[PDB]
This record gives sequence, C-alpha cells and structure tokens, in this order.
Amino acid sequence: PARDRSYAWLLSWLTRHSTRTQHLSVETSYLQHESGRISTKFEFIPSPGNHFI
Amino acid sequence: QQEEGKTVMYTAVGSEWRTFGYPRRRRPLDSVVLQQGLADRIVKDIREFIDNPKWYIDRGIPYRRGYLLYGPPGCGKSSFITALAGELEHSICLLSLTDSSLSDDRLNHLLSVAPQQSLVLLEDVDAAFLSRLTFSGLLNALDGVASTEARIVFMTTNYIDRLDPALIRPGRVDLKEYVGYCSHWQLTQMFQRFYPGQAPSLAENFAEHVLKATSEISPAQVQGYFMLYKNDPMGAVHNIESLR
Amino acid sequence: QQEEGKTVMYTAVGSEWRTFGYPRRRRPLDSVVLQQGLADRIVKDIREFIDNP
Amino acid sequence: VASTEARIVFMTTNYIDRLDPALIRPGRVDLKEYVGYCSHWQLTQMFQRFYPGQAPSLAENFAEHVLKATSEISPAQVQGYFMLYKNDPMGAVHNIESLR
Ligand SMILES: Nc1ncnc2c1ncn2[C@@H]1O[C@H](COP(=O)(O)OP(=O)(O)O)[C@@H](O)[C@H]1O
Repeated sequence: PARDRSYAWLLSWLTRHSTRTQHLSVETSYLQHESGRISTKFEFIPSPGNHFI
Repeated sequence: QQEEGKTVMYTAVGSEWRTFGYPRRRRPLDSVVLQQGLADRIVKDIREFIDNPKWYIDRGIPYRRGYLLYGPPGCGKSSFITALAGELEHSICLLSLTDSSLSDDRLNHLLSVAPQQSLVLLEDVDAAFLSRLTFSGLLNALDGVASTEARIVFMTTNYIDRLDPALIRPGRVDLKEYVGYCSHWQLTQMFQRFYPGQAPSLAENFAEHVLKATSEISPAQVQGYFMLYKNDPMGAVHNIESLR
Repeated sequence: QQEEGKTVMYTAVGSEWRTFGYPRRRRPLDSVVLQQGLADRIVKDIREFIDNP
Repeated sequence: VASTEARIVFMTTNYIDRLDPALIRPGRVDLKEYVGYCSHWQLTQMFQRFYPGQAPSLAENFAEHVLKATSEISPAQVQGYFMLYKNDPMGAVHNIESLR
C-alpha cells in the first residue's frame, strides 16, 4: 500500500532497473530555501497501469 | 525565469537571528567597481571554497573561511559584500560588534547559530579590538568549532594597523584585500555605468581631470557628484574643475 | 544509500539537554590519526561493550 | 545509579597528575589512554592524507626532517603548517627547515 514506506523505494528501484519505461509519471522535489534559493529536481516514476519487468 | 532573487538581511537581537526588514533587490555585481581584478580574485576564491566541500571534510579541516577588507571609508565595501551575496544567492547576517549589547559568549552563540547558506558581516571590527567589549575574546570565539557548514565571514574596517597579525591566519581571516581610491579604469567604468553610452575618450578625459584635481577621491564622492548632474554628462564634465 | 549520516551536538542549559546548532557532517575516522593502535584498541573496546549488553 | 542504558562517558584533560587514582576504577573511567606528539608513522600518514598520492619516500623524509627539527611537534601545528602550503607538497618539504 501507499501508506507503507516501501512504496516509494520499490517505485524508485523499478524506475532504475527498467531505464526504458515508455509509460511513466513525474515527481518534482521543489524547495525554496531562505534567501530565495530555489532547488528543483525531477524524479521519474512508473505511471499507473500495468508494467512488465 | 519569472522569479527574481532577493537578499535577506538577518539582524541579531539578544541571542537570536531575526529577519530584519523585507527581502531586498539584489544589487548587480558589475554595479560596484573596486579595482582591476580584486572582485574577480575574491569571486574565484569564494567559488573554489564553496564548490570543493569534499576537500575540507576528507582532510579533517573545518569548512570555514574568512575575508578582510580594509580601506578608506565610503570605498564600497558593504555594497560589494551585498552584491557578492546576491550573486551567490546567500543572505547577509549583519552584526555590529561595536555595540556593547552583545558579549563574547553572546557573540559566539550568535556566530554559531547563523543560518545555513548565509554570510555574516561584522563591521567596525577596530572598535572592539581597540578596547561586554573584548579584543581577544572575539578572535577566540571565531576559532571556536561552534559553527555550521560553510561559515563564510567577512571583515571590514577603515584601517588595519589597529589589528594584529595574529588575527590573520588559517582558520581565521584568510584572504585580506585593500580597497583604495578610484583609479582611471575605475573612474571610466563608473562614468560608462552611470551614463549608458558615450564617447570613451570623454570618460578618459573625465577620469584624468578628476585624478588631477583630487588624489584621494572616494567612490562615494564620485557617486554624490554624479547625483548632482544626473542625466547631464556634458555639464558634469565641464564642472570637474569646480570640484578642484 | 542516498541518506548521509549526521552527528548532533547536545548542549546543556539549566537542567536540560538542547540540540545546539544544526546536524554536522561526520568526520571520517581515518582522518584523525592518533597513534599506531590506540584508535583500534578504543574502537574494539567500544564495540565489545556495545555488542554485549 | 541515575543514568540510562549504555551511558558512555569520555574524559579529556591536558594533564593527569592533577587527578587521583580513585577516579580510575571499575564503575568509573576504565580504559585511560595517553595521546602524544606525532611520530614518524603519524607524520607520514598525515602527509599522505593531506596530499592524495605521492612518493612514500618523500613522506618519510618529511617526517624525519620534522622529527629532527622539533621534538614536541603537535598535530595541530602540522595541520596549520600544511594549510600554509595547501596544494604545495614540494614547497612544504623545502620549507621544513624554515620551521626549525
Ligand atoms: N565601487 C562603487 N561603485 C558604485 N557605488 C559605490 C562604490 N563605492 C561606493 N559606492 C557608493 O558609496 C556609498 C557608500 O556607502 P556605505 O555603505 O556607507 O560605505 P561603504 O560602501 O564603503 O561601506 C554607497 O551608497 C555606494 O552607492
């Protein structure tokens, strides 16, 4: 389930093991530090549906 | 691209850092002209220090660096510090050690709890050293390990003779620089900055006339004189002899 | 593997322990060289003490 | 007995003569150790740590020169001297005699 913390770990492991995943979603890590410093990074995650590995 | 960076000043009350005022517009670095290559040297040193954190941690040396700027008043020290902080996207934590409100322990606590990715500026360093107030307590507190990652500290003073060579050492002030009066290159750079587009020969003549008239002309005086003849380059050039 | 360990300094004010400063980067053990085998002896003693409650 | 599980306490001091043997006992300080000045092995380890990859003979000569120059050299002094000649091993080696 999404409540368990293994969800994100398994999804990251999937997106690493299967580099060429035609179907995927995006997770953006955005953090505006003090003094107006903006840090952004795109983490790509498998899209909802069926995937084969 | 629609977000404009800002510089935040952190003031100190009691034993805490507070966000003084509102976020300020970042002054462009090229606006402040100190010397031929002092700005480049300082920027390069700061970039090298920041971009190599693995060097310090592996050798077990504190990730702390300090700079000192000594010169005549009104030479553009604090302005350059603000411009550098804006370029590095850091925040300046201005603190006046000349005030007797803070003590040596209070100074150490404030310097140890400084916000991350933030610069700390301690002006009028001569006053405390000349004399709550202490002369060696501040330098002892500076060498204390009570700090955070990348504690960049800037020293600014009107004169350096009042201090001692013991202050300048590794683990302390590292790259001291002397800011001086305007030169021909500095004067022509200021003239072309204030007035966007004119004859370079006119700027050279202006700089030569100013150098002939005054030997210890300060950039603050130059800016004040330019304010008098705002949007008036020819009148300002004709009025150089008026300054004498 | 993406998490970096940190060391937290606890200071004491009054009769309480307070988290002084921010988490610090952990200095590698090999960075500090004391003697030929003093570090090894101390580490071994500490490991024996901890691992045998 | 007012403590918690696994209360590890470390004692550090400049000199031990000011204390008493009563402090060192089971239920108290257990394994006391004396940290001393840099040795040849310590000096060469520091030299190879600060500079990642050089001739071990150069480090040995550096350590021998430091030992000859000073007998009570402290590691803090060694680190401070290395900071002066950061990214400069040959100059530091040539400047060992300067320390005297
Ligand atoms: N190199 C420079 N370029 C542009 N303006 C300068 C320069 N040096 C000084 N000034 C002007 O002089 C004033 C100096 O004010 P102040 O901050 O009190 O002195 P300092 O800048 O020496 O700390 C600033 O308002 C700034 O606009």
